Amino acid sequence: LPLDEHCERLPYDASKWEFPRDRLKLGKPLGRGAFGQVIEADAFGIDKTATCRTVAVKMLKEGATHSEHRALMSELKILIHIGHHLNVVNLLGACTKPGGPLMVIVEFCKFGNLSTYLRSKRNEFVPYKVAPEDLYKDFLTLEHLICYSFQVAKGMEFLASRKCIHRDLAARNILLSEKNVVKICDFGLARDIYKDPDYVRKGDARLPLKWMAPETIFDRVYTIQSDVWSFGVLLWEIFSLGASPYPGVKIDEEFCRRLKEGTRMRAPDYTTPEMYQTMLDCWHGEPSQRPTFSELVEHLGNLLQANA
Ligand SMILES: COc1cc(Oc2ncnc3cc(OC)c(OC)cc23)ccc1CC(=O)Nc1cnn(C(C)C)c1
Repeated sequence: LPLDEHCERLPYDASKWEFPRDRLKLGKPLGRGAFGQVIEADAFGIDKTATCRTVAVKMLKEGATHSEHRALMSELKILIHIGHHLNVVNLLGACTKPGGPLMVIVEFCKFGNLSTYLRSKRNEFVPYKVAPEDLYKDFLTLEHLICYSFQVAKGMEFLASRKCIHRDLAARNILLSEKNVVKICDFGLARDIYKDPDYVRKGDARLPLKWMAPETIFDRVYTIQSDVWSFGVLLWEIFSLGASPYPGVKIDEEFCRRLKEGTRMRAPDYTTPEMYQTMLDCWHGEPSQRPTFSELVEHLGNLLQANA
């Protein structure tokens, strides 16, 4: 019973969210996308009185039509409804007044998307830091990876509590901020899905096939439990340190049939046995038999305390 299916009836409280365009200094593009783009900006006093703050701004670009403008307004309304959590990109304000573009402003996440980050830090990884050598080196450890996994499950549990589902959960839609904080986001229109190899043609649409549950590919069913399936794929990207899923597999009709029958990915190179078992559990063929995000939160939190 998803709330994000009927956004047009959600409210936009201008008196709280509206940010004056003259207090926003636009900077360099962080994207670009197809019909949308994300831009780095400096917002004056958006969340603390008279304080400059770097922010990320989503807006449309040349090629967008009034239908993308309606879609970005629905996105702003769903961000307001969802609200704030440490592990979700938090909405700071918006510019919706006539005479300028619609702009959605969110907190800036310094290190960008998790997929690119883990791939760039693949060489700087040690399962456990051993004293004294590694003590002053900023290496990625098994603890960090379990911690990112835990934070994404916490953010997903929060989203599910708001009666929302993601539909495109993947490491490319996770951002990394300071103090090892990860935030779920959705680039949407600001990602060029027509240039991106993670999106495969399926009818008239470009879909993230490698992250979709069998009931999504075959029956077009999207639920919180299909997001659990994508979470399992996200765990594989994390413990492969940013590798692309199903390596060497041609993403065609045969791949979908093999998946539907119970064929799964082998363990990634940096996983622990229990993290691989968590992946298999997220990839149960029956959606009801997959763990919930609340169960994943408890399990990953226990694993984090056991890894210490
Ligand atoms: C302005 O809005 C966005 C900005 C984004 O990009 C970035 N945001 C922050 N910092 C960044 C730093 C970067 O490099 C340093 C960056 O390099 C490419 C992109 C950055 C990504 C997505 C959105 C909109 C969005 O998440 N909408 C949405 C709808 N539903 N939900 C639910 C909660 C899942 C989320």
